[PDB]
Amino acid sequence: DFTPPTVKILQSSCDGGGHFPPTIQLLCLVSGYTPGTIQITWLEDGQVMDVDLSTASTTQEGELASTQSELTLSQKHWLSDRTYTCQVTYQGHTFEDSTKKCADSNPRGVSAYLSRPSPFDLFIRKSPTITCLVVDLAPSKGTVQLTWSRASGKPVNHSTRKEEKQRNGTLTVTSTLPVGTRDWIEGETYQCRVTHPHLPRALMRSTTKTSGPRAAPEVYAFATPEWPGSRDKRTLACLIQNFMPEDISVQWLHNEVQLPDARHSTTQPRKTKGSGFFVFSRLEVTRAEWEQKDEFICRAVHEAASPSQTVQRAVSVNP
Amino acid sequence: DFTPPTVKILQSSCDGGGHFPPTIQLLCLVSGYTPGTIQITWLEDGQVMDVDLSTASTTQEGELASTQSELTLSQKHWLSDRTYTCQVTYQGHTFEDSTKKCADSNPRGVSAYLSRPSPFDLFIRKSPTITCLVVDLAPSKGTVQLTWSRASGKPVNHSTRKEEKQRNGTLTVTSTLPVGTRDWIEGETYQCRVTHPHLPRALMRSTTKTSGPRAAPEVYAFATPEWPGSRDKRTLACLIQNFMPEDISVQWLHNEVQLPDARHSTTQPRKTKGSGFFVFSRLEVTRAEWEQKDEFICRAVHEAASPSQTVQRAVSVNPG
Ligand SMILES: *[C@@H]1O[C@H](CO)[C@@H](O[C@@H]2O[C@H](CO)[C@@H](O[C@@H]3O[C@H](CO[C@H]4O[C@H](CO[C@@H]5O[C@H](CO)[C@@H](O)[C@H](O)[C@@H]5O)[C@@H](O)[C@H](O[C@H]5O[C@H](CO)[C@@H](O)[C@H](O)[C@@H]5O)[C@@H]4O)[C@@H](O)[C@H](O[C@H]4O[C@H](CO)[C@@H](O)[C@H](O)[C@@H]4O)[C@@H]3O)[C@H](O)[C@H]2NC(C)=O)[C@H](O)[C@H]1NC(C)=O
Ligand SMILES: *[C@@H]1O[C@H](CO)[C@@H](O[C@@H]2O[C@H](CO)[C@@H](O[C@@H]3O[C@H](CO[C@H]4O[C@H](CO[C@H]5O[C@H](CO)[C@@H](O)[C@H](O)[C@@H]5O)[C@@H](O)[C@H](O[C@H]5O[C@H](CO)[C@@H](O)[C@H](O)[C@@H]5O)[C@@H]4O)[C@@H](O)[C@H](O[C@H]4O[C@H](CO)[C@@H](O)[C@H](O)[C@@H]4O)[C@@H]3O)[C@H](O)[C@H]2NC(C)=O)[C@H](O)[C@H]1NC(C)=O
Repeated sequence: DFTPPTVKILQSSCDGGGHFPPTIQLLCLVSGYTPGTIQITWLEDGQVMDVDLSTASTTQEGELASTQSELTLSQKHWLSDRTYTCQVTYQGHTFEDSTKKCADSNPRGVSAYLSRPSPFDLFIRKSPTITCLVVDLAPSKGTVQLTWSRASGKPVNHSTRKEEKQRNGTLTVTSTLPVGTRDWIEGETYQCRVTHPHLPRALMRSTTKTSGPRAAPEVYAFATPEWPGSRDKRTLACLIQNFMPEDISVQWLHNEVQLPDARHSTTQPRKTKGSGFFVFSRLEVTRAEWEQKDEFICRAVHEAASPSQTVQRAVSVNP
Repeated sequence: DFTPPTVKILQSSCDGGGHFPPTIQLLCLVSGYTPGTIQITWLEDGQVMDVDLSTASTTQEGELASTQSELTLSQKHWLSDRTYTCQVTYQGHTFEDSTKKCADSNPRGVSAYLSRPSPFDLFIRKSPTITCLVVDLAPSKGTVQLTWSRASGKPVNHSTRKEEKQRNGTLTVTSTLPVGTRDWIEGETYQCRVTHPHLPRALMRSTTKTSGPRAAPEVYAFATPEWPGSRDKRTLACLIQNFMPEDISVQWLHNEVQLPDARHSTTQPRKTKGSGFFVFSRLEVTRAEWEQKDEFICRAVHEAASPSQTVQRAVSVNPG
């Protein structure tokens, strides 16, 4: 029934063109907590700021109370990389949160990408995985460090790096940390921190399960009519659509045996003209295969599908 | 008196280290708006986003109303620099506010791209042009000199130029040049050359008819079945494959109208299995549309298609 105070900071957003506002407001929120003596103080690089600079108010609703504090900063100050801490003292105890201008996302043309677990792995193979790919940089001296960490601080299995210099003259490091199935589904957060000796500071990407509403995919499989010239081959295509989140896995099975991934392609999830995503899968098939057993199954693994997180539709070439 | 609403968008703050949260929450605050119904709407790049990913809250306590709507995004999504908008509707005209990832400290440099005649312009309109686009230009001081030329040395037509200031303060200069069909078709190579005092050495991009083998595209138009979940709209799909080279234009024709590009979602050419390239197109049609004329044709334009660089298939949502 007791609800400790929780601290979080919101900030003025950027221009529709990513431009900073003349002034930056930092709104500190201490939402839904068991009413009690509370105080909110702001720190700029570890020091207490003038009371005249932040306006604080608290209100209650029912069994819990909520309070907020707004601080205005000169754009010049916000851009100087000074750190600002919202310090809350609830019932004599201290709760804190900090922020500073967001660092460059693409330092020196460089890019970083951390991805979530594919649905097949998470549900079918039951061996979840997250891959951290860092690209768009040039070879220097010192090596590149990719460490994995969990928000919960809880340990993390042993990852695996594997860079591979590219043609355009850049390097591409890629590590793949394995995650705890349960761990991931519970909403854990896995961050991928990378310190490049050539690059200024540390670049960091964080990943966790989607939160939005779920919606199972609709699966429709079609077989191309015979096309003049190519009589022993046929193409299968299935549209899997109107599903959420966008994360999905597509597999094809023939003769109760699932075929190898290289046997077909699948587009990237793209939104529908309404709610949800759609994907197209294509399987080039052969006469030997359909005269074998004339049924091919387009299977989709999505977290919203039930009972076993999968939905499928079979198709046959002949009528 | 009657107090006019005001939209403001706050966002998740970064780490104490300047790192982003595993997910970014955007909070839209339309405050002061005098009590009364109101419709908040989010837009991801102009596209209206289904309200299945939002939440309206309101407390017109004391007097004037104040409602807020929050939208959440994954780090990736946010990092893709997609621009988000929050639309309020009150007394007719809608009010709004937009936001995007803040521009990194050091802004990039100029990059030039040279497109190629689209199969459509080349074979349907028979009026092909190649475009030269210079992006991320530092305006104010100086101006970019973009000049065309042919490898044959022959004369080039007059091109038209366009200069557009982007919301991120960068500049875009678009020179688009009419080219001869016979000339393009026969291998003429065109070069675009960019210059500017705030530019080290001159830039140069060239373009010429794609080389290699040719293969005519195959076209298949399908229709998803009618079911209780989609009864006043239907999803059409089309698969165009095994064509070479990659260049191809895809449209959906209906009732003698060439639907807007925006109407459909068409993928970019991927290698089949060496057999050539393939593309997938998906179009959502409405009852009104098929009741006007129950026939939608998927057309692909490709140089290798006989006899008029065109191949097409029609599909119907209803038993004729
Ligand atoms: C400030 O804000 C600026 C925007 O407001 C932003 O500028 C953007 O910069 C980037 C790079 O810096 C630019 O990206 C490049 O865009 C090129 C042009 O794309 C468009 O034209 C293409 C060519 O024209 C077609 O030609 C074919 C035949 O060849 C015809 O069939 C067709 O009809 C056209 O004539 C075209 O292919 C593109 O099509 C896309 O859009 C249509 C829309 O419906 C869609 O249907 C298609 O499926 C497709 O998505 C465009 O119309 C492009 O050629 C470049 O491609 C290179 O780079 C990309 C990287 O994404 C890579 O994938 C490619 O393989 C290739 O190497 C590239 O995408 C962008 O155009 C600029 N936007 C502008 C000027 O409006 C600034 O960057 C920003 N500043 C910052 C960083 O803060
Ligand atoms: C110089 O050359 C290098 C050569 O590598 C080149 O590097 C590429 O750089 C681009 C960016 O410019 C990279 O593209 C980005 O890739 C991001 C991640 O994509 C990869 O991972 C996807 C997920 O699978 C991974 O993770 C799971 C989970 O752990 C794991 O199970 C998997 O094993 C795997 O590790 C994967 O889907 C994706 O594969 C693509 O291609 C296949 C082709 O078969 C296709 O089927 C897939 O659907 C997919 O398209 C890939 O392996 C990605 O998140 C990121 O997203 C942004 O860009 C896209 C553009 O399409 C936007 O749509 C989106 O909104 C985001 O903004 C982006 O796609 C690319 O991956 C690098 N290449 C490498 C090494 O993979 C440099 O660009 C060159 N430099 C110069 C000169 O410019």
